[PDB]
Amino acid sequence: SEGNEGVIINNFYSNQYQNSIDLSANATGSDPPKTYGQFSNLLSGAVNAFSNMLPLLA
Amino acid sequence: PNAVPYIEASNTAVKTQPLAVYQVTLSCSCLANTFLAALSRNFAQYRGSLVYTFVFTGTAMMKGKFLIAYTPPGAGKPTSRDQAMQATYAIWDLGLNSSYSFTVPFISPTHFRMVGTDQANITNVDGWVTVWQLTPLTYPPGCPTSAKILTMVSAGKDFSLKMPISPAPWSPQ
Amino acid sequence: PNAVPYIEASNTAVKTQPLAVYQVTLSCSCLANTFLAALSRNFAQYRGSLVYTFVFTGTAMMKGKFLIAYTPPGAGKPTSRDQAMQATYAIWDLGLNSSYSFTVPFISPTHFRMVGTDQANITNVDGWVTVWQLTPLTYPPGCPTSAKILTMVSAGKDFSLKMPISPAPWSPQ
Amino acid sequence: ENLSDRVSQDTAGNTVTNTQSTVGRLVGYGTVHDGEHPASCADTASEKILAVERYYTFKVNDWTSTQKPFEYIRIPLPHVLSGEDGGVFGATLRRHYLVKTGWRVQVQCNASQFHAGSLLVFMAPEYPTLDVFAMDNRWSKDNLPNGTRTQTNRKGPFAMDHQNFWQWTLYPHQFLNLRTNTTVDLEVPYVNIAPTSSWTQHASWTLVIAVVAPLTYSTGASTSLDITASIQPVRPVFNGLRHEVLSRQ
Amino acid sequence: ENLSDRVSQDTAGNTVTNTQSTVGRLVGYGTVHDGEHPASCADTASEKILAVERYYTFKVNDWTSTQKPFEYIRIPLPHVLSGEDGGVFGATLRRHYLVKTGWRVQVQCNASQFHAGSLLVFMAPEYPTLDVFAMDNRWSKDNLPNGTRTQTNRKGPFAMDHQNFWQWTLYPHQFLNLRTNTTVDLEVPYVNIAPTSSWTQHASWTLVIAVVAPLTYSTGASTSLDITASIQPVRPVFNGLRHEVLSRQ
Amino acid sequence: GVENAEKGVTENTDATADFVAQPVYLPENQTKVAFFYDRSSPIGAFAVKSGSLESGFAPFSNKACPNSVILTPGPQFDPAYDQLRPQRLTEIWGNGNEETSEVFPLKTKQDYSFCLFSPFVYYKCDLEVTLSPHTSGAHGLLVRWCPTGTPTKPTTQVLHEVSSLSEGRTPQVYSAGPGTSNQISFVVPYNSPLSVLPAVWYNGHKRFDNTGDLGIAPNSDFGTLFFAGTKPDIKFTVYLRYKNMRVFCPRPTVFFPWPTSGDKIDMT
Amino acid sequence: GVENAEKGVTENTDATADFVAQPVYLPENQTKVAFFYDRSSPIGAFAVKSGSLESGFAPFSNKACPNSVILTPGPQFDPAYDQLRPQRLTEIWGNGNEETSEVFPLKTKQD
Amino acid sequence: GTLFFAGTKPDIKFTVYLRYKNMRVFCPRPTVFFPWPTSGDKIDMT
Repeated sequence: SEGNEGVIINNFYSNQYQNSIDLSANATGSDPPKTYGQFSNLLSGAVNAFSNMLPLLA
Repeated sequence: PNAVPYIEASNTAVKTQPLAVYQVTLSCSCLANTFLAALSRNFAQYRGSLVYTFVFTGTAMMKGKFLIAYTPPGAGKPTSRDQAMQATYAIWDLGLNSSYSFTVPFISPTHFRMVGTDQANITNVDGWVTVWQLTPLTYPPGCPTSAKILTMVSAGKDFSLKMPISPAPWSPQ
Repeated sequence: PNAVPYIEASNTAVKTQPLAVYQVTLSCSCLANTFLAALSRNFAQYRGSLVYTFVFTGTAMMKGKFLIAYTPPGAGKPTSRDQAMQATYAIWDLGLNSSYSFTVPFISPTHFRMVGTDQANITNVDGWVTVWQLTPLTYPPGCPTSAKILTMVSAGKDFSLKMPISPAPWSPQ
Repeated sequence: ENLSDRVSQDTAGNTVTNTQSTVGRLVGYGTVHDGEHPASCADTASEKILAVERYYTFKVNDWTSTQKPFEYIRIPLPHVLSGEDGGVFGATLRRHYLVKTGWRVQVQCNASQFHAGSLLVFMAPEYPTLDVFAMDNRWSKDNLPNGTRTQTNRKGPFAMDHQNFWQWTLYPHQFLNLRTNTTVDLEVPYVNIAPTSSWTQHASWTLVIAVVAPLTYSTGASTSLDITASIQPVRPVFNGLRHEVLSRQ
Repeated sequence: ENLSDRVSQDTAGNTVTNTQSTVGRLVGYGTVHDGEHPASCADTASEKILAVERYYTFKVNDWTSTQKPFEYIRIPLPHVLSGEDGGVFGATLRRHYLVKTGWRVQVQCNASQFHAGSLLVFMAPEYPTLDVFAMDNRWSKDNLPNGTRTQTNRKGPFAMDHQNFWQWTLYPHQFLNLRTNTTVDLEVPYVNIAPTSSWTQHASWTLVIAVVAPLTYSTGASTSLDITASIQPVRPVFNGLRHEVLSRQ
Repeated sequence: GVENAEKGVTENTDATADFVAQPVYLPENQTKVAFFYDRSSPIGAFAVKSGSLESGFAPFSNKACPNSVILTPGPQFDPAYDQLRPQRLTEIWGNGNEETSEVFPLKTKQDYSFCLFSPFVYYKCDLEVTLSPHTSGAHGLLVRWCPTGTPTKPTTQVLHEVSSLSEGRTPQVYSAGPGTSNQISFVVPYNSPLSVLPAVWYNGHKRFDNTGDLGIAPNSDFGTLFFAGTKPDIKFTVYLRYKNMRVFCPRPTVFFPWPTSGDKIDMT
Repeated sequence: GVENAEKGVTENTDATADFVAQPVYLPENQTKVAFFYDRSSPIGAFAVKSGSLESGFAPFSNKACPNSVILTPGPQFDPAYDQLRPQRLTEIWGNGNEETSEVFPLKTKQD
Repeated sequence: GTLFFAGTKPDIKFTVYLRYKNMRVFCPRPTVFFPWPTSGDKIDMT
């Protein structure tokens, strides 16, 4: 059930603050999101296709 | 405390001699200056994958194979490559590609692990990463007989940290 | 204070001799260590059924009958099986089935009854559960002439408790 | 003699238990170990080893006329099966860091229709055992009911290893009453402070055998009743494979 | 340095092998061990133990300038992995009567572009090993090619443990040619006189390492090349569970 | 009703089974676990050291009225090191330690009520803490709360003239003014790395070395509290309140002494 | 996983790349930057001069406990001019200034 | 900016605390050096 609290008013602090956050873990693991934000260093020119090419060795 | 960013491979494979032994603790004096460790020291617990990256810096003419293992706790640290080989490990072959990224899997009874040590953690901590030579560094005439392997650490995509606190204050000097 | 979890049936039925007499009070020193009593001591009042369970532990070869009675207060505790038999009672016959569950009905002027006693409760309390032999324990040759009957207590589906408080502090030693 | 809806068998690998006088299997907490992987481990578990999911049978002790009420014997798990008597279970267990398992037990003891007495068999999580997690050696009434306190702690009320045996039936249990049965069958699920256990330093469950109504009989009746047990790990799941523990002892 | 469609990894449990100079995996007889139960056993097998299906890596020996053509080293299976170095494989193996398995091997040896020489690595069913089924200790050309005959058998033409090494390539094999590769990868299915094996007295498969073109190099080049191997049991299936073999040795 | 208790389970009845009666049920909600522990109870009296408001913290106790407290309902302290940082214990220490001594009042710090009645093996909850100064005059109190398993040696003063408790980004609370009500209240989250906490005993060691000492599971508390303040002579009581309590696996409670007297008890 | 760190960027993995494993992600928000710095931390102790409530202000410090403060997390003060208006510094000053001295508690004011 | 103080208890000192509201940071860079434990293979606290 619930405890000993019987106030009519909506809790002034939201729940994620008033209480701990119950989480549940699934047995088989979970995939991290793909990206944690948009910060990134980028590697360009990695590959090919296009230059002063095919004078270039085989 | 004469820290260098690398380990040295030799022309001899002693199964009894690790090239490196790191404790898997975000408190290892080994990690003390990595961003991982500096970041982590402001939180109470962590979870997830740790990534040890090795960059071979020797000659192109050299050749060799390493056995990198992660040993969970319980039976103490392995004392020979033969015991390490009984745990999680990978064989790193030298060739065109310069580095090797070894991920130590989060193996733990609790969902999270404490970041920092209170006192020092024994024979505990969460196990060990040991690096061994499988085959010796081999080379042709006219080439040095040892090479430096750069060692770095990072978080895996799995890695999480929780509850911000403050480490014990220190002075870099 | 040399508590044992059982009562002993004998090979004699004295209508004048109860095998046990329990006061129906969640304070009986008799119940002092039952979960019922330990639970109950944190509340002010109770209501509902109390269940006294008897497990026969004698030989399979033994036979016997018990008269278990509940006497409400008002006229004092019964002094012979003949007086007990005038109140609420059950006859327990020994046979294939090992135990007997006796429920003392909540008979009271008030909707609820106080859990604990302030002082000691006289000749009061809420009456008594008395156990008597109807017929003696009978047996064949080669068998012991007395047996132990395990005694337990629990709440009935009826049972309720209200108003959480704290008992007087104590030390188990 | 023993009958009908009381005649029961339990097959475990190449192991099978039979009783002709059961009273049913008490499943504690009303659930069984599901054999599911611990969500705290990234490594895939080694599970479903047939050679491991069977009954290990050995002797507990001897029940005599002398035992007093509430004297008991403790069997710490998984520890008791971590040695040589643990077979492939033990062998696998000693090379893994972590184990997650349920237990299925049967304790046995016969007498006759002319004997009287009863045992209480229960299984309890975090029950206080010997330091070294070994089966008790002899019956004892040791440190009941207030726990073990320090020598000097003259006035201390009690210690945290207290055990009020008057309430031992709060634990999943069954009675081995000589007039009624010869066997007791219990099963418990996995319960612990964490999703899997570092069994090495924690005996999370204890099988306890206690006398509640002392052994009685007339002359010529059997005089000492042996007590044996069959223990089976229920869908154990291992993780964190490394070299052997070794000093297994 | 080593390249591209030559860079290859093989994951086994918590084990993974990498090479940067492969020539492919030779699958002998063109089939792999299916992991199917032996039809000669009524008992259900213990199979699919993750802790067992991985690579065991240890050292074979040292390749030197001195080895002559056709000198070899034998590694009897499953025997080599039946001890302490066999991990849970060994431990399970010692408590079962019978085992049915395939093998997946990788043998390793690096030199440089200034070294010359080649090894022949092959796997052979019923190859004649030491009595005691142990890995050879030193390189030998022992009892090639006519087998071992009795002392007195002065005029005997040959013995049944003959081995005409000129034809060793009839066996599933790959060459470890220093100018070409650093690793050799082989896999063999289950083959035997019966549907499963009483491994205790039979080493049905032998991994053989032989020199075919002796080691050559100029001064300052590495002088002794270590030879190591990674061996993995492929879907082993165990039957006939009993107590431990014990003298495991 | 005839029954067979050996099965380990017994059918529940009301007076209705054997006699001519009626069930007498009436609803109540005070027996729910959450409701029962959702009230404050004291764990002991504490003190602040002189001039701690402006200097390095150091373990210290006034009359076995220390400086810091571990947030846990279980025993802790050990009056023999009243001047050392407190620790969790596996037994409660009486008031005196020799025959002629007394059990009450206890010397160690604990939720005696919780100890006396916790019929469960494991529990989970949030902790509401109340600090109450034993004075109705002004009182200044600085509190530092450290999650379980984090640094608990708030010993180095880094800022000249500032308490070492008052350092960092670790939660610090401070009440001190002429118009305060002197008391402090707040609720802390559940920070053990453990899924659920041992309520009485934990049958395992601290290291895999089995340097044998069973009882307490590591990091199974709600953290440590450090105090600094201005009335080094006033003591304050610390109270715990279990917010949204959850318990698992019933188990026995503390033994109650046989009345080698009547056939009933009372109070005290 | 084989890689080439020279590129200046390294592919991130989980135990899943080289072994038989599973990802073990669980959400948390305490690592966001805003959340992390959105808590109070001290920068030092200050003092007021006698009768400043009714007279001209003047730089002054009590025990290297000055009168005014620059709002910045960086170092400032310079204990040598405890009686001068404070200034931002490029180094933190130890508690003492000679061998036998001590680093904590610091004399300058900073977060 | 700068803060100037005047008051009535010239003998009481006060602590000043900062709290960063809606922090935004750009370009990661290194943090302060931590001394090599010329001791163990781990640290602690203080």
